[PDB]
Amino acid sequence: LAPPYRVILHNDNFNKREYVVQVLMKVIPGMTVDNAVNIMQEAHINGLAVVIVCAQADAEQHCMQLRGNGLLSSVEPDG
Amino acid sequence: LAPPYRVILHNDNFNKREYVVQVLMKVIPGMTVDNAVNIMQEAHINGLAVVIVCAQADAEQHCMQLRGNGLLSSVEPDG
Repeated sequence: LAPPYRVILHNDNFNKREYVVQVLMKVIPGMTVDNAVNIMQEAHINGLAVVIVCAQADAEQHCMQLRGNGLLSSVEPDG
Repeated sequence: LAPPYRVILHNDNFNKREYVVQVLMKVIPGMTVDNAVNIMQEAHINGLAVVIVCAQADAEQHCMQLRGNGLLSSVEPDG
């Protein structure tokens, strides 16, 4: 199977913390409100936070819906 | 000032949640118990978590301090 990739969430200064959480659970399979608030907290604290690690194609897709809902997210290889 | 590097905390199946939190508080400058539990939570759920973003030399130091206290840690460039 395919290499693992990291979906990165970078701080954004436009959408507010609650919507961020809304998006995370909206697009990410298995995403809880508990996990999403941590991600927001950690991305806001460090500038970036790991959203999920998944096969590359699945990662690219979830990164797409994130960007399309207005959040700034990057993909990088899990290494 | 210096280019940013990431100190990464990886999940492992040996350390206890509370121990992970104590180590983070011990070695990482400025670390709150609130931030530490978040980092531990995020590595546990996602497989890895960003501990701190700092200069390369400092990132290496903290990664080594983590490893010496029994945790799985890597350093990488913030990009």
